[PDB]
Amino acid sequence: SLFPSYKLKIIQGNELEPRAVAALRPGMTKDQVLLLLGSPILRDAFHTDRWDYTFNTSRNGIIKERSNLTVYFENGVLVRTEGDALQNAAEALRAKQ
Amino acid sequence: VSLFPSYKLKIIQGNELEPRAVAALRPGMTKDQVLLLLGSPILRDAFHTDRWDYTFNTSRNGIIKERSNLTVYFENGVLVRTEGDALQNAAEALRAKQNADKQ
Amino acid sequence: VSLFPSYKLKIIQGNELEPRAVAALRPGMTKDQVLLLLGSPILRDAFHTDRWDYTFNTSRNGIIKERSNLTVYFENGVLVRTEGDALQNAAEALRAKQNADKQ
Amino acid sequence: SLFPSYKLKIIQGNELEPRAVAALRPGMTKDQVLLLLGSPILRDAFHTDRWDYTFNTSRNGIIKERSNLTVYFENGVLVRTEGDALQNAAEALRAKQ
Ligand SMILES: [Zn+2]
Ligand SMILES: [Zn+2]
Repeated sequence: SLFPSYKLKIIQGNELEPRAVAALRPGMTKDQVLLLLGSPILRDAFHTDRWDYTFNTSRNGIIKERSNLTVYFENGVLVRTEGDALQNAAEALRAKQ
Repeated sequence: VSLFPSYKLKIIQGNELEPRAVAALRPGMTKDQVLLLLGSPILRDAFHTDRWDYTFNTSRNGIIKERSNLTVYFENGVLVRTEGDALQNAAEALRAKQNADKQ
Repeated sequence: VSLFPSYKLKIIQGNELEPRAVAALRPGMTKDQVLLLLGSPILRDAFHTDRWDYTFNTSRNGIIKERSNLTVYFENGVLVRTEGDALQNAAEALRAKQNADKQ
Repeated sequence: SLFPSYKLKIIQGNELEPRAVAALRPGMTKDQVLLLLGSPILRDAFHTDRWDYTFNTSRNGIIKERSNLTVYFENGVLVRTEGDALQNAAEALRAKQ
């Protein structure tokens, strides 16, 4: 064969919950974000005030995108968020309407 | 740059524990090598992240019986360390398959 | 969430102009639909970018004869506008194929 | 067939030039970045001081990653850079050594 052939496994899990992501607001305590999103995987020193999440995004039975989310804290409350998951959840809810 | 005009790709979507794959991990493996062996973890950019985390399922009769976690660490682009109970659960499943060959 | 346990994927790597594909663009197409028709543009995250830019090549006898640019715009997740000389170059190639059928 | 089958085209072009990306330094004029990287595609008002680039990253004949680069300017000189391409070029040169 002139063209190669490979087998790739895409890990399933942590499907994006748009309502949970679109629920984050500045001023929420760390405990609030835990109740909304669950604990992140990393919990070292550098990630005490920076929590990383990664979600799977599926459409029509296919995993299409890994959507990342970062939550920043100061004095135990949420100060800002960034990542693809924010837009991913916003447009997912707007498409559901 | 030289590129294949086309290639074929079979995708598996799941998180079932693959004992033989986990048991084949070796120090010095590249990130490309680990990806083809264990699968693409739930990371936006695995190529440029030095720690990957997996959560595997062990199911029998269609029921998840236990969950196994695996963490792989990379330094200078090669594998150097592993953590998580997926390592021991994989070794126990391989040895259980051996004991069953001997009845 | 319901997922296919596995699916097959044939990948084409190139930037050759595909006249029929360009000529099949319609208003209202989703981003998933445009991706399967024209290809995945050189964008990190096309799903969440509202403008995509393509640069196509027209080659004959293995020599790039001209380059065609295409820009697609999305609003509310569907296609609404196109720019670039790939549109006219694709229409001219399709009509040239027709004229050749008539000798 | 129980499993679907799809055809996907991955667009070739704009291959990452690690030396060019690793050459960017604060204080370079816009003209310098043009000579190093060429012009970006977007050139509207919002992108007068923010230039976006995207590159293909290939290994062993396969396109593996689309690597993005953003260059920020103030008073016509480069102030900072961000994107995957920076790490992508750094580790590509370190692996070439
Ligand atoms: Zn990367
Ligand atoms: Zn996205």
